[PDB]
Amino acid sequence: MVVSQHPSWVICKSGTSVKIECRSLDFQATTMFWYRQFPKQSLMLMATSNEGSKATYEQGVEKDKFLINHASLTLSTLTVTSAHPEDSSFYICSAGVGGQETQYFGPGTRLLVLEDLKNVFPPEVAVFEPSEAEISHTQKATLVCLATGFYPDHVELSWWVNGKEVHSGVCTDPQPLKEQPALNDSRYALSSRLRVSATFWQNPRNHFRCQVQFYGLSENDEWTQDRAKPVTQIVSAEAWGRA
Amino acid sequence: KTTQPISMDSYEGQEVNITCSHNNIATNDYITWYQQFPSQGPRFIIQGYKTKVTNEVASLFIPADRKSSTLSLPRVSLSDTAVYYCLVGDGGSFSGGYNKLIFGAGTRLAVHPYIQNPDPAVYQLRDSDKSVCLFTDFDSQTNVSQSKDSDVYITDKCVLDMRSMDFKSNSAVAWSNKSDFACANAFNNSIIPEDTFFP
Amino acid sequence: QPFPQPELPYP
Amino acid sequence: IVADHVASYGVNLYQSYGPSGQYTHEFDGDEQFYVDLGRKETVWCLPVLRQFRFDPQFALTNIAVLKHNLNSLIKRSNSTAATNEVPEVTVFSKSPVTLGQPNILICLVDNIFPPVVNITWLSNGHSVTEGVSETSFLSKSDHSFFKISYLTLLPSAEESYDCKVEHWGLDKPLLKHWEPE
Amino acid sequence: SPEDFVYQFKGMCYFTNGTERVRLVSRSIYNREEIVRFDSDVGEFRAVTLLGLPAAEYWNSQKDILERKRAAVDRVCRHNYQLELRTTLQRRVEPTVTISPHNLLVCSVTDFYPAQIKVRWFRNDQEETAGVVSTPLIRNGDWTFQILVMLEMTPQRGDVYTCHVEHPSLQSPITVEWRA
Ligand SMILES: *[C@@H]1O[C@H](CO)[C@@H](O)[C@H](O)[C@H]1NC(C)=O
Ligand SMILES: [Ca+2]
Repeated sequence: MVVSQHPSWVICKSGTSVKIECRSLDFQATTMFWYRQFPKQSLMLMATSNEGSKATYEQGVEKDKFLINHASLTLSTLTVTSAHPEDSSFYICSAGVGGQETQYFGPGTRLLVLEDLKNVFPPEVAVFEPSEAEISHTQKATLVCLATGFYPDHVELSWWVNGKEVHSGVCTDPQPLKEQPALNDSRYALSSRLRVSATFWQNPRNHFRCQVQFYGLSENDEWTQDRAKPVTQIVSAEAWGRA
Repeated sequence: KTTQPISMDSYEGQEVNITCSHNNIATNDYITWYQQFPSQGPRFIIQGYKTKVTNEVASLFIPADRKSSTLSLPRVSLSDTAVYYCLVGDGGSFSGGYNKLIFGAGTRLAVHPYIQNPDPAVYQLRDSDKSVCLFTDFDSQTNVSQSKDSDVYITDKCVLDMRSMDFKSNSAVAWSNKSDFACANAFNNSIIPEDTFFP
Repeated sequence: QPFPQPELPYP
Repeated sequence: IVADHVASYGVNLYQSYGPSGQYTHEFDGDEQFYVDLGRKETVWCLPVLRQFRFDPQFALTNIAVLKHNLNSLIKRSNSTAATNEVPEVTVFSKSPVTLGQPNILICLVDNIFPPVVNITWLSNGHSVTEGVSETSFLSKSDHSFFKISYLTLLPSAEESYDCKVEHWGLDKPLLKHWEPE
Repeated sequence: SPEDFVYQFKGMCYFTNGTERVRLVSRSIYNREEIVRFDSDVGEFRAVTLLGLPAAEYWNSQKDILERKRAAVDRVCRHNYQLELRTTLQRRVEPTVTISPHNLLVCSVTDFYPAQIKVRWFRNDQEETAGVVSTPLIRNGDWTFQILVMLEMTPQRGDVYTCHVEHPSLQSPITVEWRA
């Protein structure tokens, strides 16, 4: 049993409505649920739905703002009417065969609502070659990457060796640190490491590239600022081996 | 509803046993467990009623009185570092009954490598000018601390697995544009061990 | 309360 | 199959015709309750059982599972519909006939498949709608059904009653007559 | 007569020796044909028809469903039976006995619960073995029953015929006699 959620990452202005789709992929969802998780809190049930109708919302949360359309035995979409910075949360949906005991959770959608998108900026990726002292002593070379100055932290870091993605000897921080925790609109910073053999790095034919996928304001998102548009881009840094 | 430990920190290849406490459990209630990774949806591990359950991921233990339950993981791997949620209930009105599944705080588990031969050292890596300090090959008992200065940035310790030689090692990165900042003073307020290399 | 048993979906 | 007491928790039904659906709970043959999918409420056919509560939401979702399951089986069986069987009709009183005292007439319709029937009470060419009640389609070991229709009445010398049963398993409608004798 | 496709789910519970023997059998039917079933004695979904096979293989593939269905013996059957012990299994209705005549003699035993009854015919303190015809136990629906026991005979002056009826609600059998 596998459940998918689209979009994965979402950024919008205050007033914009966001459609989060919940889909059943290798089964037919008898009952589909909706959950809401805040920064450092547990999961909270919003509503329960069945084809065709209708939603069974829980408590303290209006249905004027949250709209669920469980039509189809695999589809159920949630709409957030007139988005407010309070709504900026992690949204996860469930699917069963059916009921809460049989439920299987989706990947989750990270929502971010802003008054204006002037705070959004893409990361500045920088890759650092390992010191000769490290290679001489440990007989291993650690390629350190650094992503700096990005808002929000809606980013995916990946290591690539000779045009192919590598997952062995890779380390990345689970949480990016704030560069200015004193300010509410503080830019984030994330670093990653890649370890390879001393003989593997000292070879010049091998190519090492740190790749950072950024998700930002795209399609219909007004940009009047003098600086470049911070659209969903892939900022990357690379360095070749040396003896 | 339920009470389970706040957090646990264990070494690789050790049996981890999280205990859920539910004295007020109803006759027709399920013991369900979820594994949440940051930041994604929770993974359904195991579920049971009155009898002992066995999964490819873990194993559930339920005694006769049903006052408590224990989730036992076989050999914890570095990948098992997650939040483990314990839930009691019949699934609510849609199953149907009074007892609806509500998410508790959950046990924050963290798994650590076991380093039989540590080699603590701070290395300076330069770009392909700006440089960064690397505190690596240190034991899992050695802990890093955040910086006091706003211009100095220090990252939390993380473990990298190299399955090519079954080699594992801890690592920490630090950087600052402030004059003057050196790698000999970078991890001094952590505090680093006495057997550390500084070139 | 009387507890029932549910029917599962067909593939 | 051999047991002192047997119960169905519950008797789930869904058919293409209508489409119609039925949810019941039975013990030792007789019906305990039925859930109305329309008004979304549980109705108990016994007063001593009214003390308990059964949420209708389960029947509502379970019938939606049988909606998909029936639609799944039509594709699998290359469209194979139910075989219209012969319904057995019998009309009798609940208690011994007393001209003064009241009585309840019972029109038992057995061997019903598919569960689609029209039970009508007739008295002097006129149809009777006052003092009528019908039990829900009750399950059988041969996976068919039986339905009971009641009629509260005070017997009389010139008053005669009939039970018209309309089914797809009949060439002509069945009518069973009754007289107080 | 239009085409009708019927699907049934009978999640049945069986009981013997009070609470000593409980057997859960949940079966799925299409149309009047039982395609798949789940017996508590086997502990797995087993197909009856080829139409049952794709569901049974899929439901036995998922380990989570197995644990919930194995629990249904206690979660459904054993739990609900405790409620029955206080209501339905406590229901007792005394029957009404009436003999109507002559060559024919019928004993009309009306309105009683539970279904267990033992009605006998006697010809002057002597139990009649042959010449007795009984209608099947009639379910009235409204949790009451009735049984019509007829007895063929020959008339003689001074001969009394008695209808002996045994029921759990009755502390002693009813002595209803018909004089000739
Ligand atoms: C029952 O009566 C309705 C209305 O006259 C009719 O359309 C339907 O065909 C009848 N059903 C049966 C089983 O005769
Ligand atoms: Ca008595």
